[PDB]
Amino acid sequence: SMEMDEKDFAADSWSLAVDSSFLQQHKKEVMKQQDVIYELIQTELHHVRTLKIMTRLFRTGMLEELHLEPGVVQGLFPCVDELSDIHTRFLSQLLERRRQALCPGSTRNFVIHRLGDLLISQFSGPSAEQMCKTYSEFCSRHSKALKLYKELYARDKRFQQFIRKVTRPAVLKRHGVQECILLVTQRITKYPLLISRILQHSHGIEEERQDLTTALGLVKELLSNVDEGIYQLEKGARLQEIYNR
Amino acid sequence: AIRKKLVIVGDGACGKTCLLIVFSKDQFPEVYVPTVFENYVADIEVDGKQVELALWDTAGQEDYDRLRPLSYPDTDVILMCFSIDSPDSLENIPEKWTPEVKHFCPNVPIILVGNKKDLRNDEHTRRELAKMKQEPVKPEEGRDMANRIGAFGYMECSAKTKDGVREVFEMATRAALQ
Ligand SMILES: CS(=O)(=O)N[C@@H]1CCOc2ccccc21
Repeated sequence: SMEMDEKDFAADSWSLAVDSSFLQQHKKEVMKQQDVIYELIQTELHHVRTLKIMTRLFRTGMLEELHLEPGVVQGLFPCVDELSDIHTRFLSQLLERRRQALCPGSTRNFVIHRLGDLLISQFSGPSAEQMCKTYSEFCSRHSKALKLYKELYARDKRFQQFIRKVTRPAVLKRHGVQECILLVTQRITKYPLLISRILQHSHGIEEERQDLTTALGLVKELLSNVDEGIYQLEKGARLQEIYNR
Repeated sequence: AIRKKLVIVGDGACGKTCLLIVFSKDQFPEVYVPTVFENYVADIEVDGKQVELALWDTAGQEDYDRLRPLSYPDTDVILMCFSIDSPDSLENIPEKWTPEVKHFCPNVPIILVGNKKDLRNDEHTRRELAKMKQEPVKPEEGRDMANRIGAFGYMECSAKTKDGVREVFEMATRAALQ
Protein backbone atom coordinates (compact mmCIF):
# COMPACT_ATOMS: atom_id res chain seq x y z
CA SER A 1 0.00 0.00 0.00
CA MET A 2 1.03 3.66 -0.42
CA GLU A 3 1.69 5.77 2.69
CA MET A 4 -1.12 8.29 2.02
CA ASP A 5 -3.81 5.56 2.03
CA GLU A 6 -2.20 3.62 4.92
CA LYS A 7 -2.31 6.73 7.11
CA ASP A 8 -5.92 7.52 6.06
CA PHE A 9 -6.91 3.99 7.21
CA ALA A 10 -4.47 3.57 10.18
CA ALA A 11 -7.18 4.13 12.86
CA ASP A 12 -9.34 1.25 14.18
CA SER A 13 -12.55 3.02 13.12
CA TRP A 14 -13.99 6.04 11.23
CA SER A 15 -14.85 7.61 14.66
CA LEU A 16 -11.11 7.48 15.59
CA ALA A 17 -9.91 8.50 12.04
CA VAL A 18 -11.82 11.85 11.87
CA ASP A 19 -11.11 14.89 14.12
CA SER A 20 -13.08 14.72 17.42
CA SER A 21 -14.63 18.16 16.68
CA PHE A 22 -15.97 16.73 13.36
CA LEU A 23 -17.25 13.48 14.99
CA GLN A 24 -19.19 15.56 17.59
CA GLN A 25 -21.24 17.16 14.80
CA HIS A 26 -22.86 13.84 13.74
CA LYS A 27 -25.65 11.67 15.08
CA LYS A 28 -24.85 8.19 16.49
CA GLU A 29 -26.57 6.45 13.54
CA VAL A 30 -24.34 8.24 10.99
CA MET A 31 -21.24 7.34 13.02
CA LYS A 32 -22.32 3.61 13.07
CA GLN A 33 -22.91 3.66 9.28
CA GLN A 34 -19.53 5.39 8.63
CA ASP A 35 -17.58 2.99 10.86
CA VAL A 36 -18.77 -0.04 8.70
CA ILE A 37 -18.13 1.78 5.36
CA TYR A 38 -14.63 2.57 6.69
CA GLU A 39 -14.07 -1.15 7.52
CA LEU A 40 -15.18 -2.13 3.95
CA ILE A 41 -12.61 0.32 2.41
CA GLN A 42 -9.86 -0.51 4.94
CA THR A 43 -10.23 -4.30 4.27
CA GLU A 44 -10.34 -3.65 0.49
CA LEU A 45 -7.04 -1.65 0.80
CA HIS A 46 -5.51 -4.67 2.66
CA HIS A 47 -6.91 -7.14 0.06
CA VAL A 48 -5.28 -5.15 -2.78
CA ARG A 49 -2.06 -5.16 -0.70
CA THR A 50 -2.25 -9.02 -0.40
CA LEU A 51 -2.55 -9.18 -4.24
CA LYS A 52 0.54 -6.86 -4.61
CA ILE A 53 2.56 -9.16 -2.27
CA MET A 54 1.55 -12.09 -4.56
CA THR A 55 2.39 -10.30 -7.85
CA ARG A 56 5.37 -8.12 -6.91
CA LEU A 57 7.08 -9.90 -4.01
CA PHE A 58 6.48 -13.59 -4.76
CA ARG A 59 5.65 -14.01 -8.47
CA THR A 60 8.07 -11.46 -9.88
CA GLY A 61 10.78 -12.42 -7.35
CA MET A 62 10.56 -16.08 -8.45
CA LEU A 63 10.76 -15.15 -12.16
CA GLU A 64 13.74 -12.83 -11.50
CA GLU A 65 15.83 -14.96 -9.02
CA LEU A 66 14.88 -18.65 -9.52
CA HIS A 67 15.15 -21.18 -12.40
CA LEU A 68 11.68 -22.76 -12.03
CA GLU A 69 10.30 -24.84 -14.92
CA PRO A 70 7.84 -22.91 -17.21
CA GLY A 71 4.20 -22.86 -16.05
CA VAL A 72 5.25 -23.43 -12.42
CA VAL A 73 4.93 -19.75 -11.34
CA GLN A 74 1.48 -19.45 -13.04
CA GLY A 75 0.46 -22.65 -11.14
CA LEU A 76 1.43 -21.08 -7.79
CA PHE A 77 -0.31 -17.73 -8.50
CA PRO A 78 -3.31 -18.40 -10.76
CA CYS A 79 -5.22 -15.29 -12.08
CA VAL A 80 -3.25 -12.85 -9.89
CA ASP A 81 -2.92 -10.13 -12.59
CA GLU A 82 -6.68 -10.28 -13.34
CA LEU A 83 -7.57 -10.23 -9.61
CA SER A 84 -5.22 -7.23 -9.07
CA ASP A 85 -6.87 -5.31 -11.98
CA ILE A 86 -10.41 -6.02 -10.65
CA HIS A 87 -9.71 -4.98 -7.02
CA THR A 88 -7.31 -2.08 -7.73
CA ARG A 89 -10.03 -0.51 -9.94
CA PHE A 90 -12.72 -1.12 -7.27
CA LEU A 91 -10.43 0.33 -4.53
CA SER A 92 -9.74 3.39 -6.76
CA GLN A 93 -13.51 4.07 -6.96
CA LEU A 94 -13.98 3.66 -3.17
CA LEU A 95 -11.03 5.98 -2.35
CA GLU A 96 -12.20 8.60 -4.94
CA ARG A 97 -15.72 8.60 -3.33
CA ARG A 98 -14.08 9.26 0.09
CA ARG A 99 -11.74 11.94 -1.36
CA GLN A 100 -14.62 13.88 -3.04
CA ALA A 101 -16.50 13.81 0.33
CA LEU A 102 -13.63 15.48 2.30
CA CYS A 103 -14.32 18.90 3.84
CA PRO A 104 -12.23 21.70 2.34
CA GLY A 105 -9.13 22.21 4.52
CA SER A 106 -9.18 18.57 5.68
CA THR A 107 -7.54 15.34 4.55
CA ARG A 108 -9.45 13.18 7.15
CA ASN A 109 -13.00 14.56 7.71
CA PHE A 110 -15.66 13.10 5.39
CA VAL A 111 -19.06 11.33 5.33
CA ILE A 112 -19.95 8.91 2.45
CA HIS A 113 -23.75 9.10 1.99
CA ARG A 114 -24.03 7.24 -1.42
CA LEU A 115 -22.12 3.93 -1.38
CA GLY A 116 -24.98 1.77 -2.78
CA ASP A 117 -24.71 2.95 -6.40
CA LEU A 118 -20.96 2.24 -6.44
CA LEU A 119 -21.59 -1.32 -5.12
CA ILE A 120 -24.39 -1.92 -7.70
CA SER A 121 -21.97 -0.87 -10.47
CA GLN A 122 -19.18 -3.13 -9.16
CA PHE A 123 -21.47 -6.18 -8.82
CA SER A 124 -23.44 -5.83 -12.11
CA GLY A 125 -22.59 -5.84 -15.87
CA PRO A 126 -19.17 -6.66 -17.36
CA SER A 127 -17.29 -6.07 -14.07
CA ALA A 128 -19.50 -8.71 -12.32
CA GLU A 129 -19.04 -11.19 -15.24
CA GLN A 130 -15.25 -10.67 -14.97
CA MET A 131 -15.31 -11.20 -11.14
CA CYS A 132 -17.41 -14.38 -11.61
CA LYS A 133 -15.11 -15.83 -14.31
CA THR A 134 -11.89 -14.93 -12.43
CA TYR A 135 -12.98 -16.30 -8.98
CA SER A 136 -14.44 -19.48 -10.58
CA GLU A 137 -10.99 -20.09 -12.17
CA PHE A 138 -8.97 -18.99 -9.06
CA CYS A 139 -10.99 -21.02 -6.54
CA SER A 140 -10.92 -24.12 -8.78
CA ARG A 141 -7.07 -23.81 -8.90
CA HIS A 142 -6.59 -23.12 -5.15
CA SER A 143 -5.83 -26.70 -3.96
CA LYS A 144 -3.40 -27.26 -6.88
CA ALA A 145 -1.53 -24.04 -6.00
CA LEU A 146 -1.11 -25.16 -2.34
CA LYS A 147 0.17 -28.63 -3.35
CA LEU A 148 2.61 -27.17 -5.89
CA TYR A 149 3.94 -24.78 -3.21
CA LYS A 150 4.40 -27.61 -0.69
CA GLU A 151 6.19 -29.79 -3.25
CA LEU A 152 8.65 -27.02 -4.27
CA TYR A 153 9.34 -25.98 -0.65
CA ALA A 154 10.14 -29.60 0.34
CA ARG A 155 12.39 -30.41 -2.62
CA ASP A 156 14.04 -27.20 -3.92
CA LYS A 157 16.78 -25.59 -1.75
CA ARG A 158 16.92 -22.30 -3.70
CA PHE A 159 13.05 -22.07 -3.55
CA GLN A 160 13.10 -22.65 0.24
CA GLN A 161 15.84 -19.98 0.72
CA PHE A 162 13.85 -17.49 -1.45
CA ILE A 163 10.62 -18.05 0.59
CA ARG A 164 12.40 -17.84 3.97
CA LYS A 165 14.18 -14.64 2.85
CA VAL A 166 11.19 -12.66 1.54
CA THR A 167 8.82 -13.81 4.36
CA ARG A 168 11.28 -13.10 7.22
CA PRO A 169 10.24 -9.44 7.88
CA ALA A 170 7.62 -9.00 10.65
CA VAL A 171 5.26 -7.16 8.24
CA LEU A 172 4.90 -10.46 6.21
CA LYS A 173 3.92 -12.52 9.35
CA ARG A 174 0.31 -13.19 8.11
CA HIS A 175 1.27 -13.29 4.40
CA GLY A 176 3.13 -16.45 3.40
CA VAL A 177 2.14 -18.00 0.01
CA GLN A 178 -0.56 -20.32 1.35
CA GLU A 179 -1.98 -17.59 3.62
CA CYS A 180 -2.25 -15.16 0.64
CA ILE A 181 -4.15 -17.80 -1.43
CA LEU A 182 -6.69 -18.38 1.36
CA LEU A 183 -7.00 -14.60 2.09
CA VAL A 184 -8.00 -14.09 -1.59
CA THR A 185 -10.50 -17.02 -1.67
CA GLN A 186 -12.14 -15.76 1.54
CA ARG A 187 -12.39 -12.11 0.37
CA ILE A 188 -15.53 -12.56 -1.75
CA THR A 189 -17.59 -14.08 1.11
CA LYS A 190 -16.77 -11.09 3.40
CA TYR A 191 -18.79 -8.68 1.14
CA PRO A 192 -22.39 -9.72 2.18
CA LEU A 193 -21.44 -9.46 5.89
CA LEU A 194 -20.07 -5.90 5.41
CA ILE A 195 -22.93 -4.75 3.10
CA SER A 196 -25.64 -6.15 5.41
CA ARG A 197 -24.21 -4.24 8.40
CA ILE A 198 -23.90 -0.97 6.31
CA LEU A 199 -27.55 -1.45 5.21
CA GLN A 200 -28.64 -1.89 8.87
CA HIS A 201 -27.48 1.74 9.49
CA SER A 202 -28.61 3.25 6.14
CA HIS A 203 -32.40 3.57 6.59
CA GLY A 204 -32.35 7.43 6.83
CA ILE A 205 -32.45 7.90 3.02
CA GLU A 206 -34.85 5.48 1.34
CA GLU A 207 -32.96 5.63 -2.01
CA GLU A 208 -29.77 4.49 -0.16
CA ARG A 209 -31.53 1.65 1.69
CA GLN A 210 -32.97 0.47 -1.68
CA ASP A 211 -29.57 0.71 -3.46
CA LEU A 212 -27.73 -1.25 -0.72
CA THR A 213 -30.55 -3.87 -0.76
CA THR A 214 -30.07 -4.23 -4.55
CA ALA A 215 -26.23 -4.46 -4.10
CA LEU A 216 -26.56 -7.16 -1.42
CA GLY A 217 -28.71 -9.24 -3.78
CA LEU A 218 -26.21 -8.85 -6.65
CA VAL A 219 -23.25 -9.92 -4.43
CA LYS A 220 -25.19 -13.04 -3.25
CA GLU A 221 -26.05 -13.88 -6.93
CA LEU A 222 -22.31 -13.56 -7.82
CA LEU A 223 -21.30 -15.82 -4.88
CA SER A 224 -23.92 -18.46 -5.82
CA ASN A 225 -22.61 -18.52 -9.43
CA VAL A 226 -18.95 -18.76 -8.32
CA ASP A 227 -19.78 -21.59 -5.81
CA GLU A 228 -21.65 -23.52 -8.56
CA GLY A 229 -18.72 -23.13 -11.00
CA ILE A 230 -15.98 -24.63 -8.80
CA TYR A 231 -14.44 -28.08 -9.40
CA GLN A 232 -10.94 -28.57 -7.88
CA LEU A 233 -8.20 -29.23 -10.42
CA GLU A 234 -5.59 -31.82 -9.44
CA LYS A 235 -2.17 -32.34 -11.03
CA GLY A 236 -2.08 -35.80 -12.62
CA ALA A 237 -5.86 -36.40 -12.29
CA ARG A 238 -7.02 -38.83 -14.97
CA LEU A 239 -10.01 -38.29 -17.26
CA GLN A 240 -11.78 -41.34 -15.74
CA GLU A 241 -11.65 -39.75 -12.25
CA ILE A 242 -13.10 -36.52 -13.68
CA TYR A 243 -16.00 -38.02 -15.72
CA ASN A 244 -16.88 -40.30 -12.73
CA ARG A 245 -17.36 -37.14 -10.50
CA ALA B 1 8.61 -21.91 16.85
CA ILE B 2 6.57 -24.50 14.94
CA ARG B 3 3.73 -23.31 12.66
CA LYS B 4 0.17 -24.68 13.24
CA LYS B 5 -3.18 -23.82 11.63
CA LEU B 6 -6.53 -23.37 13.44
CA VAL B 7 -9.93 -22.99 11.75
CA ILE B 8 -13.19 -22.12 13.57
CA VAL B 9 -16.49 -23.52 12.26
CA GLY B 10 -20.11 -23.18 13.37
CA ASP B 11 -23.40 -21.51 12.47
CA GLY B 12 -23.68 -17.82 11.57
CA ALA B 13 -24.94 -16.78 15.06
CA CYS B 14 -22.32 -18.77 17.02
CA GLY B 15 -19.90 -15.87 17.87
CA LYS B 16 -16.83 -17.33 16.07
CA THR B 17 -15.79 -13.98 14.57
CA CYS B 18 -16.01 -12.17 17.93
CA LEU B 19 -14.01 -14.93 19.63
CA LEU B 20 -11.09 -14.59 17.10
CA ILE B 21 -11.19 -10.74 17.36
CA VAL B 22 -11.06 -10.72 21.19
CA PHE B 23 -8.24 -13.29 21.36
CA SER B 24 -6.10 -11.57 18.66
CA LYS B 25 -6.42 -8.11 20.27
CA ASP B 26 -6.45 -9.47 23.93
CA GLN B 27 -9.42 -7.10 24.45
CA PHE B 28 -13.15 -6.75 23.73
CA PRO B 29 -12.93 -3.58 21.51
CA GLU B 30 -14.32 -0.53 23.31
CA VAL B 31 -14.99 1.70 20.28
CA TYR B 32 -15.81 -0.52 17.28
CA VAL B 33 -16.33 -4.27 17.01
CA PRO B 34 -15.18 -5.38 13.52
CA THR B 35 -17.70 -7.08 11.24
CA VAL B 36 -15.08 -9.44 9.72
CA PHE B 37 -11.77 -11.15 10.62
CA GLU B 38 -9.06 -11.52 7.87
CA ASN B 39 -6.42 -13.77 9.56
CA TYR B 40 -3.84 -13.56 12.36
CA VAL B 41 -0.71 -15.44 13.44
CA ALA B 42 -0.58 -15.63 17.27
CA ASP B 43 2.68 -16.27 19.19
CA ILE B 44 1.65 -18.76 21.90
CA GLU B 45 3.88 -20.59 24.41
CA VAL B 46 2.06 -23.54 25.99
CA ASP B 47 3.66 -26.06 28.37
CA GLY B 48 7.13 -24.75 27.39
CA LYS B 49 6.59 -25.08 23.60
CA GLN B 50 6.56 -22.05 21.26
CA VAL B 51 4.05 -22.11 18.41
CA GLU B 52 3.00 -19.67 15.65
CA LEU B 53 -0.76 -20.38 15.50
CA ALA B 54 -2.43 -19.12 12.30
CA LEU B 55 -6.13 -18.31 12.94
CA TRP B 56 -8.93 -18.52 10.32
CA ASP B 57 -12.71 -17.85 10.32
CA THR B 58 -15.35 -19.56 8.07
CA ALA B 59 -17.93 -16.69 8.63
CA GLY B 60 -19.63 -15.81 5.33
CA GLN B 61 -18.97 -19.32 3.89
CA GLU B 62 -21.89 -21.13 5.65
CA ASP B 63 -24.16 -21.01 2.53
CA TYR B 64 -21.39 -21.91 -0.04
CA ASP B 65 -20.64 -25.66 0.08
CA ARG B 66 -17.87 -25.58 -2.59
CA LEU B 67 -16.07 -22.42 -1.37
CA ARG B 68 -16.19 -23.36 2.35
CA PRO B 69 -13.98 -26.52 2.15
CA LEU B 70 -11.14 -24.39 0.69
CA SER B 71 -10.59 -23.13 4.26
CA TYR B 72 -9.74 -26.73 5.50
CA PRO B 73 -6.38 -27.84 3.82
CA ASP B 74 -3.63 -28.61 6.34
CA THR B 75 -5.66 -27.62 9.40
CA ASP B 76 -4.04 -28.84 12.70
CA VAL B 77 -6.93 -28.05 15.10
CA ILE B 78 -10.65 -27.29 14.67
CA LEU B 79 -12.68 -25.13 17.06
CA MET B 80 -16.33 -26.16 16.52
CA CYS B 81 -18.54 -23.43 17.98
CA PHE B 82 -22.14 -23.06 19.10
CA SER B 83 -23.71 -20.27 21.15
CA ILE B 84 -25.06 -21.05 24.65
CA ASP B 85 -28.00 -18.62 23.92
CA SER B 86 -28.96 -20.74 20.88
CA PRO B 87 -29.87 -24.42 21.44
CA ASP B 88 -30.58 -24.46 17.62
CA SER B 89 -26.82 -23.83 16.96
CA LEU B 90 -26.02 -26.94 19.09
CA GLU B 91 -28.50 -29.16 17.16
CA ASN B 92 -26.62 -28.48 13.85
CA ILE B 93 -23.31 -29.78 15.28
CA PRO B 94 -23.68 -33.63 15.04
CA GLU B 95 -25.05 -34.26 11.56
CA LYS B 96 -23.91 -31.13 9.59
CA TRP B 97 -20.64 -29.66 10.95
CA THR B 98 -19.22 -32.89 12.39
CA PRO B 99 -19.39 -35.16 9.27
CA GLU B 100 -18.08 -32.26 7.11
CA VAL B 101 -15.01 -31.63 9.31
CA LYS B 102 -14.38 -35.38 9.70
CA HIS B 103 -14.35 -35.76 5.89
CA PHE B 104 -12.08 -32.77 5.01
CA CYS B 105 -9.89 -32.86 8.20
CA PRO B 106 -9.48 -36.59 9.01
CA ASN B 107 -7.77 -37.25 12.36
CA VAL B 108 -7.69 -33.52 13.25
CA PRO B 109 -8.70 -32.85 16.86
CA ILE B 110 -11.99 -31.00 17.31
CA ILE B 111 -12.64 -28.92 20.41
CA LEU B 112 -16.37 -28.19 20.91
CA VAL B 113 -16.69 -24.63 22.32
CA GLY B 114 -19.78 -23.14 23.93
CA ASN B 115 -19.59 -19.37 23.23
CA LYS B 116 -21.47 -16.47 24.98
CA LYS B 117 -21.49 -18.28 28.34
CA ASP B 118 -22.35 -14.92 30.02
CA LEU B 119 -25.90 -15.25 28.50
CA ARG B 120 -26.72 -18.42 30.50
CA ASN B 121 -27.79 -16.14 33.42
CA ASP B 122 -29.11 -13.21 31.30
CA GLU B 123 -32.82 -12.52 32.01
CA HIS B 124 -33.57 -11.08 28.55
CA THR B 125 -32.06 -14.22 26.95
CA ARG B 126 -34.07 -16.54 29.24
CA ARG B 127 -37.32 -14.68 28.44
CA GLU B 128 -36.75 -14.75 24.65
CA LEU B 129 -35.91 -18.50 24.64
CA ALA B 130 -38.92 -19.35 26.92
CA LYS B 131 -41.30 -18.14 24.14
CA MET B 132 -40.03 -21.02 21.90
CA LYS B 133 -40.15 -23.53 24.86
CA GLN B 134 -36.35 -23.30 25.14
CA GLU B 135 -33.60 -22.48 27.70
CA PRO B 136 -29.84 -21.64 27.41
CA VAL B 137 -27.63 -24.69 26.74
CA LYS B 138 -26.72 -26.44 30.00
CA PRO B 139 -23.04 -27.42 30.66
CA GLU B 140 -23.93 -31.14 30.65
CA GLU B 141 -25.67 -30.72 27.27
CA GLY B 142 -22.46 -29.24 25.82
CA ARG B 143 -20.27 -31.98 27.37
CA ASP B 144 -22.61 -34.77 26.13
CA MET B 145 -22.56 -33.39 22.58
CA ALA B 146 -18.72 -33.18 22.62
CA ASN B 147 -18.57 -36.76 23.95
CA ARG B 148 -21.00 -38.06 21.24
CA ILE B 149 -19.20 -36.39 18.30
CA GLY B 150 -15.73 -37.68 19.29
CA ALA B 151 -14.38 -34.24 20.25
CA PHE B 152 -10.93 -33.97 21.83
CA GLY B 153 -12.64 -31.92 24.59
CA TYR B 154 -15.36 -29.45 25.63
CA MET B 155 -14.73 -25.84 26.70
CA GLU B 156 -16.83 -22.68 27.34
CA CYS B 157 -15.96 -18.97 27.02
CA SER B 158 -17.35 -15.45 26.82
CA ALA B 159 -15.84 -13.12 24.18
CA LYS B 160 -17.72 -10.23 25.96
CA THR B 161 -15.92 -10.62 29.33
CA LYS B 162 -12.81 -12.48 27.89
CA ASP B 163 -13.41 -15.28 30.47
CA GLY B 164 -12.08 -18.59 29.18
CA VAL B 165 -10.80 -17.18 25.88
CA ARG B 166 -7.07 -17.56 26.58
CA GLU B 167 -7.61 -21.10 27.89
CA VAL B 168 -9.45 -22.16 24.67
CA PHE B 169 -6.54 -21.07 22.41
CA GLU B 170 -3.79 -22.51 24.72
CA MET B 171 -5.66 -25.90 24.70
CA ALA B 172 -6.13 -25.64 20.88
CA THR B 173 -2.34 -25.18 20.64
CA ARG B 174 -1.71 -28.29 22.80
CA ALA B 175 -4.19 -30.31 20.61
CA ALA B 176 -2.45 -29.14 17.42
CA LEU B 177 0.92 -30.26 18.85
CA GLN B 178 -0.28 -33.85 19.65
C1 LIG C 1 -23.12 -30.94 1.59
S1 LIG C 1 -22.55 -29.75 2.83
O1 LIG C 1 -21.66 -28.76 2.20
O2 LIG C 1 -23.64 -28.90 3.33
N1 LIG C 1 -21.72 -30.48 4.13
C2 LIG C 1 -22.06 -31.84 4.48
C3 LIG C 1 -22.65 -31.97 5.87
C4 LIG C 1 -23.02 -33.42 6.04
O3 LIG C 1 -21.97 -34.33 5.87
C5 LIG C 1 -20.89 -34.01 4.95
C6 LIG C 1 -19.84 -34.94 4.77
C7 LIG C 1 -18.80 -34.64 3.89
C8 LIG C 1 -18.79 -33.42 3.19
C9 LIG C 1 -19.82 -32.49 3.37
C10 LIG C 1 -20.86 -32.80 4.27
